[PDB]
Amino acid sequence: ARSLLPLSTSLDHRSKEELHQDCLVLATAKHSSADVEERFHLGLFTDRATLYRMIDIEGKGHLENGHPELFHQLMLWKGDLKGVLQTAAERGELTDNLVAMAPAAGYHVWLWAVEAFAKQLCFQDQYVKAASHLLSIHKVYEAVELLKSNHFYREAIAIAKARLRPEDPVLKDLYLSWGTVLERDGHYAVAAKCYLGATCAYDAAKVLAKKGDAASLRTAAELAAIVGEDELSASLALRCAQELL
Amino acid sequence: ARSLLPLSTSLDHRSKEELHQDCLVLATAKHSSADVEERFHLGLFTDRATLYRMIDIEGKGHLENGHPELFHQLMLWKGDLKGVLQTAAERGELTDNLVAMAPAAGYHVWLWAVEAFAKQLCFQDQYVKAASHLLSIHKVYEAVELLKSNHFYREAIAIAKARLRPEDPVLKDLYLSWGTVLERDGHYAVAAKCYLGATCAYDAAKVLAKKGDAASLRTAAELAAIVGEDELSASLALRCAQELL
Ligand SMILES: [K+]
Repeated sequence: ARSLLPLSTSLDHRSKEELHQDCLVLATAKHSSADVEERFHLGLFTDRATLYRMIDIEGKGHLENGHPELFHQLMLWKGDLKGVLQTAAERGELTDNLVAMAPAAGYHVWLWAVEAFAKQLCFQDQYVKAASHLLSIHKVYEAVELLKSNHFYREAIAIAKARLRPEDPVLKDLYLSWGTVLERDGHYAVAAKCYLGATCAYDAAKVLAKKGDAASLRTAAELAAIVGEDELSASLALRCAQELL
Repeated sequence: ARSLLPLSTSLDHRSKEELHQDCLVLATAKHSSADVEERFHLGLFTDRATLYRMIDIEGKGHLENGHPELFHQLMLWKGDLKGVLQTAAERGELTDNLVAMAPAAGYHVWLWAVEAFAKQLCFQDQYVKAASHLLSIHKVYEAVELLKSNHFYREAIAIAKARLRPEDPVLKDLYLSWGTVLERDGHYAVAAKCYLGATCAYDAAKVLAKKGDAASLRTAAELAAIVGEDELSASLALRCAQELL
């Protein structure tokens, strides 16, 4: 895998003349500074404050190399996990890997990181993944609403039907809202399945009939009969016959 | 962004003769068996049991196609993710995404998932990433020892120096261990840097003198002088003059 300390490693692989200079500077420093500042790679052998200087230089290098994930992975070593998550979020660089580490700072920090990751995924055109993350933090209704408002009706219903009681109004509204849109666009057969899902079978027969063809009228008539809307069934059946003349 | 329910989506986009049969089967099923079983795509519109059958089928399709991350989301939707985490650990198929969602099953399930994930990452020879996840559950000594025992001395030292007190014996052993290996391999100048890190300047001078050339003997003598080991410095400085004859 890729090294998290490439600049300092490269500095440590220089000529013996540079290594000899390093030993002297290092011996001087450990024996109770501009030399040390120049030779930042000595942070590995000096003190924590010079180590952190070295790490910050390597982190800057990872950003200038288009590798923000290594920057964040490296800053985790220094310990400010919340600070790492804050700047990762501000930069739109949250990842599953960083969210997976968020519970080290407490449940509350993970909650915030999951929600921030979900916002970021919406901006990255990954609504379904974002909804799944909202589910992980028990925000079932928010996940459903996110998918509904972005026209992922299929997935919203699946989640809603999996987690809510069958009679929950949110579930019924998903069926109706999807059916409505389908009807407007002319997908009458699919809209009818939707209204059936919402336990509005009368409207389901009607919408199938809006197509106007004989096949749709027949099935609409037979649908009404199954449900006990015999009067509607008779009228649709008569319309079916009229279309075949 | 692959769709999570492609098989049932395809079934829902067949000929409208097929969708008309869908409507009749669906109307019958909600107004209350073989058609119910055959047309599993109706699970989105029927009841939870049929929905779960449908989701299981879709997940099976994801696993065979090589998209287990889509199967993981479907299982989440089901709410058995916690069971699916146990199966992933047994098979060593955990992912960053699964750990990021694990706290949904409880804080200690995440703790267990991180430990299983780090164990898996070691088998996949991703030792530095494994150490990062051990840090996330505050197992610093374990992370440092893992890196050391797999010869990631540089990373081991950086993490230990960042998290442990300067006088922690673990940090000293790291320098001495790395220096020991470097010396055995003939990298005397690097080993001397490690011995300086462990506050063993006397041994640093000596090891740097093992190279034998005038430059190494010289810098070693100057190193002993900087530390106040002037007796050693004189000995090495005169060995340097003998070499320059
Ligand atoms: K909890």
